[PDB]
Amino acid sequence: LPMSPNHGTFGGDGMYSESKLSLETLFNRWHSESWANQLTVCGAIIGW
Amino acid sequence: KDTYGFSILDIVINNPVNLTIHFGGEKGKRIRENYSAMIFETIVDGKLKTEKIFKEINEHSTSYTFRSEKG
Repeated sequence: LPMSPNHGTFGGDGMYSESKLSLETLFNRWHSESWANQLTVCGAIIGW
Repeated sequence: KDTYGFSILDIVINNPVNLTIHFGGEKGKRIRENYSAMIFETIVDGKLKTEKIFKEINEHSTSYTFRSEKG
Protein backbone atom coordinates (compact mmCIF):
# COMPACT_ATOMS: atom_id res chain seq x y z
CA LEU A 1 0.00 0.00 0.00
CA PRO A 2 1.44 3.45 -0.90
CA MET A 3 1.00 5.35 2.36
CA SER A 4 1.83 8.97 3.07
CA PRO A 5 3.61 10.12 6.25
CA ASN A 6 1.53 13.30 6.11
CA HIS A 7 -2.28 13.32 6.27
CA GLY A 8 -3.36 16.93 5.79
CA THR A 9 -0.02 18.50 6.73
CA PHE A 10 0.29 20.36 3.42
CA GLY A 11 -3.36 20.73 2.46
CA GLY A 12 -4.80 21.77 -0.87
CA ASP A 13 -4.60 18.17 -2.11
CA GLY A 14 -8.28 17.26 -2.35
CA MET A 15 -8.92 13.95 -0.60
CA TYR A 16 -5.36 12.63 -0.95
CA SER A 17 -4.80 12.64 2.80
CA GLU A 18 -8.17 10.97 3.34
CA SER A 19 -7.30 8.18 0.90
CA LYS A 20 -3.85 7.57 2.37
CA LEU A 21 -4.99 7.72 6.00
CA SER A 22 -7.99 5.44 5.44
CA LEU A 23 -5.59 3.02 3.75
CA GLU A 24 -4.25 2.27 7.27
CA THR A 25 -7.50 0.55 8.29
CA LEU A 26 -6.28 -2.50 6.36
CA PHE A 27 -3.86 -3.35 9.17
CA ASN A 28 -6.79 -3.92 11.53
CA ARG A 29 -9.06 -5.39 8.85
CA TRP A 30 -6.43 -8.05 8.12
CA HIS A 31 -6.79 -9.38 11.66
CA SER A 32 -10.53 -8.76 11.98
CA GLU A 33 -11.81 -10.20 8.67
CA SER A 34 -11.50 -13.47 6.76
CA TRP A 35 -9.13 -12.37 3.97
CA ALA A 36 -5.85 -12.72 5.88
CA ASN A 37 -4.83 -15.92 4.09
CA GLN A 38 -5.39 -14.43 0.62
CA LEU A 39 -3.76 -11.02 1.15
CA THR A 40 -1.02 -9.64 3.38
CA VAL A 41 -0.85 -5.91 4.13
CA CYS A 42 2.44 -4.05 3.68
CA GLY A 43 1.97 -0.34 4.18
CA ALA A 44 4.98 1.48 2.75
CA ILE A 45 5.05 5.05 4.09
CA ILE A 46 6.79 6.71 1.15
CA GLY A 47 9.04 9.62 2.02
CA TRP A 48 10.08 12.67 0.05
CA LYS B 1 -5.49 -30.90 2.08
CA ASP B 2 -4.46 -30.50 5.72
CA THR B 3 -1.23 -32.49 5.42
CA TYR B 4 0.16 -31.93 1.91
CA GLY B 5 -2.11 -29.16 0.63
CA PHE B 6 -3.56 -30.98 -2.38
CA SER B 7 -6.91 -32.51 -3.29
CA ILE B 8 -6.94 -36.16 -4.34
CA LEU B 9 -10.51 -35.62 -5.52
CA ASP B 10 -9.35 -32.74 -7.71
CA ILE B 11 -6.47 -34.82 -9.08
CA VAL B 12 -8.81 -37.70 -9.91
CA ILE B 13 -11.39 -35.39 -11.51
CA ASN B 14 -9.07 -33.16 -13.57
CA ASN B 15 -5.79 -35.13 -13.99
CA PRO B 16 -3.61 -31.99 -13.82
CA VAL B 17 -0.29 -32.17 -15.62
CA ASN B 18 1.30 -29.89 -13.01
CA LEU B 19 0.32 -29.31 -9.39
CA THR B 20 1.86 -26.44 -7.43
CA ILE B 21 1.68 -26.62 -3.63
CA HIS B 22 2.22 -23.19 -2.10
CA PHE B 23 3.80 -22.74 1.33
CA GLY B 24 2.44 -19.30 2.24
CA GLY B 25 1.03 -18.55 5.66
CA GLU B 26 1.04 -20.78 8.71
CA LYS B 27 -0.90 -23.49 6.87
CA GLY B 28 1.62 -23.38 4.05
CA LYS B 29 4.47 -23.67 6.55
CA ARG B 30 2.86 -26.72 8.17
CA ILE B 31 2.42 -28.30 4.74
CA ARG B 32 6.04 -27.50 3.90
CA GLU B 33 7.20 -29.16 7.11
CA ASN B 34 5.12 -32.23 6.24
CA TYR B 35 6.81 -32.29 2.82
CA SER B 36 10.28 -31.89 4.34
CA ALA B 37 9.69 -34.67 6.87
CA MET B 38 9.12 -37.12 4.00
CA ILE B 39 12.19 -39.38 3.90
CA PHE B 40 13.23 -42.56 2.09
CA GLU B 41 15.06 -44.77 4.59
CA THR B 42 16.99 -47.86 3.51
CA ILE B 43 19.30 -50.24 5.41
CA VAL B 44 21.82 -51.08 2.68
CA ASP B 45 24.85 -53.17 3.68
CA GLY B 46 23.81 -52.77 7.31
CA LYS B 47 23.85 -48.95 7.10
CA LEU B 48 20.64 -46.92 7.42
CA LYS B 49 20.80 -44.36 4.65
CA THR B 50 18.15 -41.62 4.88
CA GLU B 51 17.59 -40.00 1.50
CA LYS B 52 15.20 -37.05 1.43
CA ILE B 53 12.20 -36.93 -0.88
CA PHE B 54 11.77 -33.38 -2.18
CA LYS B 55 15.37 -32.32 -1.71
CA GLU B 56 14.34 -29.00 -3.26
CA ILE B 57 12.06 -28.13 -0.35
CA ASN B 58 13.74 -26.20 2.45
CA GLU B 59 12.79 -23.49 4.94
CA HIS B 60 12.90 -20.88 2.14
CA SER B 61 10.91 -22.83 -0.47
CA THR B 62 7.73 -20.90 -1.24
CA SER B 63 6.32 -23.62 -3.50
CA TYR B 64 6.80 -27.12 -4.83
CA THR B 65 5.54 -28.46 -8.16
CA PHE B 66 4.55 -32.02 -9.00
CA ARG B 67 5.29 -32.51 -12.70
CA SER B 68 3.88 -35.06 -15.12
CA GLU B 69 4.24 -35.69 -18.83
CA LYS B 70 0.50 -36.12 -19.51
CA GLY B 71 -1.20 -36.24 -16.12
